[PDB]
Amino acid sequence: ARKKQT
Amino acid sequence: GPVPFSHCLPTEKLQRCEKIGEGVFGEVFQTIADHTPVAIKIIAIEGPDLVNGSHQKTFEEILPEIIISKELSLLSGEVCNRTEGFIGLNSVHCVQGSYPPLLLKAWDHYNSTKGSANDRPDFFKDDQLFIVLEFEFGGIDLEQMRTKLSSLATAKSILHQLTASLAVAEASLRFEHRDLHWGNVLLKKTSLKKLHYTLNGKSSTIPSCGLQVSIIDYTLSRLERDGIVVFCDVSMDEDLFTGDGDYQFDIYRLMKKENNNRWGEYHPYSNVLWLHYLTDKMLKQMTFKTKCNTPAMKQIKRKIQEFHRTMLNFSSATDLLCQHSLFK
Ligand SMILES: *C(=O)C[C@@H](NC(=O)CCCCCNC(=O)[C@H]1O[C@@H](n2cnc3c(N)ncnc32)[C@H](O)[C@@H]1O)C(=O)O
Ligand code: NA
Repeated sequence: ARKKQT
Repeated sequence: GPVPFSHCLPTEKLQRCEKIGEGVFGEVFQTIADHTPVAIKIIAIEGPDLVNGSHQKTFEEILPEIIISKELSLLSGEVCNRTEGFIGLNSVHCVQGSYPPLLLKAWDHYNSTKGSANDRPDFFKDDQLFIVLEFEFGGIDLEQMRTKLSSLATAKSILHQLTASLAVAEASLRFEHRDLHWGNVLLKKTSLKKLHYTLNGKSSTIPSCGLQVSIIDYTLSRLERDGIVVFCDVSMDEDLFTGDGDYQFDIYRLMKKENNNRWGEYHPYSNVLWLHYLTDKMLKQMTFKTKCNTPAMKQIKRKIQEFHRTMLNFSSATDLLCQHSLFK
């Protein structure tokens, strides 16, 4: 997963 | 001065773009030039508006990634500490303009087929600045290859390639990747049977099992040259350390424990933590086309299991590579 997300 | 999009993406190259990835801070496309695929990462900078719900980064905030990308790419041409295990960097440009309609077409296609978490990038004005990074096309990410690998013998080669590349970068640059989740590991077919690296002047080989691994994405990475440290200071970050649902999110917290929240320091143990997370993925999430049905394959499995349970007692990728039984 990306480290940070909307 | 900035250039137009057409300088990086002449018409034929723009027409062949297909979207391959996304994040909060931008978009990744694949295209072709001189018969060769490449990956194009496009990041809006310097504007006051929200993009995908977040403020745009400044040029100064993208510079660390540009620098680190170049240093790691250059390791393919070095002598004492040489690896091709990091993605090649072809070019970096600062571009000004609205988003090309042909990239909007590609973006739409991806949204229709895979679904996007991002805003459709059609709202940028003709004064918008972007950084465009052109990379070697490194293959398909390990997460998307969850169900596509032959056997655990391949997983072994992947782990050995990753460990060697990180060790070379530790030795050369005091490098920490800091975000080596399975979306940031790429796999491509190779016809080479053996891959080559050199660590502090000693050259070795790794059996490929038909795949070449490339590490990508240096947004959180750290390295140094001649005491000048390039890094991302996340000491005050309010979200990075509060994730859950995947061991990935524990790794950010475990890095913070190891470094006492001082991100400028060199703690190569973070590379070990990521390699442990990757080994864990190989054993728990990856599913192989051929399972371990022979004694010899059950042995490989047992060796990777032994790596998983022991590797956290090593101090760096270099220590793993040089001392761990898995690589003898
Ligand atoms: C931390 O907050 C940084 C943040 N970055 C961004 O928001 C910028 C965009 C990130 C794009 C993430 N997705 C990918 O990188 C996927 O695109 C493919 N990819 C990327 N680079 C290549 C190359 N060189 N070759 C082939 N494919 C490539 C992969 O599928 C990758 O997983 C963040 O989200 O981390
Ligand atoms: Na590579």
